[PDB]
Amino acid sequence: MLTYGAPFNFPRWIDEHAHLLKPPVGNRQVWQDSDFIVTVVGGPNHRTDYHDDPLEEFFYQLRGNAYLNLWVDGRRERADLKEGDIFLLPPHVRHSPQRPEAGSACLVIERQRPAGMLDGFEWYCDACGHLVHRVEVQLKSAVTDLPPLFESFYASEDKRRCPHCGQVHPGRAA
Amino acid sequence: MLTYGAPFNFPRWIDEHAHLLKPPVGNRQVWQDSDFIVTVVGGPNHRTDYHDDPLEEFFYQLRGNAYLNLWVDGRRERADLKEGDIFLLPPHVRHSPQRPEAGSACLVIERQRPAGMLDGFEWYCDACGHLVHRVEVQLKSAVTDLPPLFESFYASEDKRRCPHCGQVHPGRAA
Ligand SMILES: [Fe+2]
Ligand SMILES: [Fe+2]
Ligand SMILES: [Fe+2]
Ligand SMILES: [Fe+2]
Repeated sequence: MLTYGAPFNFPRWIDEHAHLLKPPVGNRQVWQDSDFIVTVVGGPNHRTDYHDDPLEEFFYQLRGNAYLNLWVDGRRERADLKEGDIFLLPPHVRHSPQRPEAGSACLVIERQRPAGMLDGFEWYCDACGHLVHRVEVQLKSAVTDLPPLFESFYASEDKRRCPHCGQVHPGRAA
Repeated sequence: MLTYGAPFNFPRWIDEHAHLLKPPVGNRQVWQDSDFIVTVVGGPNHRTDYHDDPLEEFFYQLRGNAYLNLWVDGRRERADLKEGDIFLLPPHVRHSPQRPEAGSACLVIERQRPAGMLDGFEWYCDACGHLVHRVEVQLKSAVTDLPPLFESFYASEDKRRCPHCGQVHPGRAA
């Protein structure tokens, strides 16, 4: 009845998965088919997408430092995840995590989205701050659901084109 | 829009709350009014109640050692939370956490129960293993909802009386 197995040492698990906690994979989920989505995210990694999570997101930056690019109160903010920091993100706060350091490790906890509760993935214009493109998705497996989403944005100048000032978003790298 | 405040250093937070992570309080919730219930549980503490949580329970034993008394497959099992261990408990697995060490610290993450989804708190007969008493509760604030529940069990020989073999459960301490 211990569907998720017995307790196990977390720092050693992180050490054993260090080759997954770097490009191109970067992150690895701890338990499968659970309501709590428990993930360890490594580095380095940079991204331009902002996530609109309809539920809360918990962060515990166990090793190394990272930071979150955020939209707060209509203003573009930064929240540092220094080593040892914990943080709870409220639903729908747009966030774009940047992880500059190799060997870094962050525990991220989410939970499964019920049917009909959609996740949003957004990009914003560096020139005028307007929203450039949003895709909503019924998230079942981020590891595989999202790479094709991101790739389709990078590949389309039309998706990347700002509707306000016409500036074409750079795509993959800022 | 950062309803739960900015990130902060977790080990230092644990150090600053060490006086709450011991009797009589024992535990302290990190953020209030959040969907994710984030708690740090200290020690020492022993208990005879088993919890029937209708949702999952995540454990990260950061400092010191503890263990969980469990009911697994109709058999009374023990799952050690050695220092550094993480663990995900599936819904409805009956569990009774024992925390023998002072200075220990365990991160426990749950989430709010929707209306109508009840928590159970149970005691079992040491002599024959039968269920002695169960109370169901709409859990809103464990810190204050549950002490009167536990106290009412300790105070009533009738609640503590095993319906199978008549043995009166010892109450507070095993
Ligand atoms: Fe996210
Ligand atoms: Fe623009
Ligand atoms: Fe529990
Ligand atoms: Fe009995």
